[PDB]
Amino acid sequence: PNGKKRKRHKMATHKRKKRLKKNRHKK
Amino acid sequence: AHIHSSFNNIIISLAISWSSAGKMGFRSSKKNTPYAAQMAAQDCAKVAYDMGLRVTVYVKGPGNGRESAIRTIHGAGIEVMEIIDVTPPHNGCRP
RNA sequence: CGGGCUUGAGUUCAGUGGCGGCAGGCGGAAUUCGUGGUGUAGCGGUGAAAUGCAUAGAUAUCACGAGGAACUCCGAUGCGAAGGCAGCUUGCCAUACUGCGACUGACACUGAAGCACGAAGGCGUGGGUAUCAAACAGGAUUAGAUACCCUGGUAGUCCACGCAGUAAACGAUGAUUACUAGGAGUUUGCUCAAGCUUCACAGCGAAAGCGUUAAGUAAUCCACCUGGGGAGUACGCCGGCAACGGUGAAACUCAAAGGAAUUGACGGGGGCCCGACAGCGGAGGAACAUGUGGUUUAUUCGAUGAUAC
RNA sequence: UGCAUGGUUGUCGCAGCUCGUGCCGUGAGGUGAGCGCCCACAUCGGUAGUUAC
Ligand SMILES: [K+]
Ligand SMILES: [K+]
Repeated sequence: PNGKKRKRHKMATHKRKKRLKKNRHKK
Repeated sequence: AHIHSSFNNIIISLAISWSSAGKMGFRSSKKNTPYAAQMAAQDCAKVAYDMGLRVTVYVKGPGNGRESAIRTIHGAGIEVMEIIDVTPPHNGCRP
């Protein structure tokens, strides 16, 4: 319950979810 | 005598004539005030008393000035015969 | 291995239930549109405004016609394996709790694989389409505003069938069995037994705390962990229309990353008190005097936010 | 060399600064005695009289 523990997990999910959108409609 | 009020404006309609705070002159942070509602009620009552008809109230919305409008309408010309509340949502549309 | 027993387990019977599931009907309030009475200077919105609707006739107000979505009060409690379940009524199902002097006789617990169900959002085909509303458009505030505020607005939100299989899917606490103290309430079956939540012995714990609904004392089986990043990543394999889901490394890198509490400091977090926030005259504009800073030539040295000049 | 000092000074701008007991906590910690006046100006009442009245 420090709070900073969940910030790293939230941040890497953003990179992963954004990296897939760059090539989603890109055949 | 139908008084339609809200958090922003109060208007009154008698039927024949109508009045509102915006028509009376108040623009912002004053339409929902006791002065503007009574002024609009007096503006409508000036023609209401000079109409040959002498009524029931149909206040619909919640706002600050319904009492002032009712009192002014009763004082000028005719008197408020009955203030029957018609304020109307049994879990209806999502806001 | 061969018999027995009824206490565990199950079957039957009676009583008591219930926002449990599926399906068919019925409803009023609000609200949307279309067509007509009355009527005219605005309405709407905001901290203030504007974009918007409106005299080729608004807001408001009275009717008729066509529709979609959600169920105020009761209402905090109850049910379900979980996800979840709330207008009224009916049908068909399932299930629970309590007891019987009815039955059978250990028929039990757990469970890797597998299978079933599984919020919201999302996908495919066909319907429907009132409100709200991603994306998008315009108006504001800001140095900027790709946001917060306002006005519009398409998917979606609704229904049927089929995919998908995820969540802070949480009590962050797996299932079963037996035992161990008290107080305050509450529901049902009648002082008793089930259930439902907060203070609290022993005990447990690092502490916060848990404490008969244990995180106490014990037994059985399953799931999972072995420092932090890299990383739930890469490769391969399985599944899916797609979105994606499942299984799941290594190279390299660091001496930390963490939990609970204590004292300060801070808060565009609150509370309680006590003084800065009506009058008068100056400075900032001019000329001189004076002290500094700067440049020049030797311009001695020091004092430099309030608290130097 | 005031960033090695003594002694002095300006600010913080001030109402809370210490000494003992017990008790609570695994711990870091929490919670009977000492301390917060002076000078001048006003009124009146007794003594002094010069280079003062
Ligand atoms: K406790
Ligand atoms: K598709």
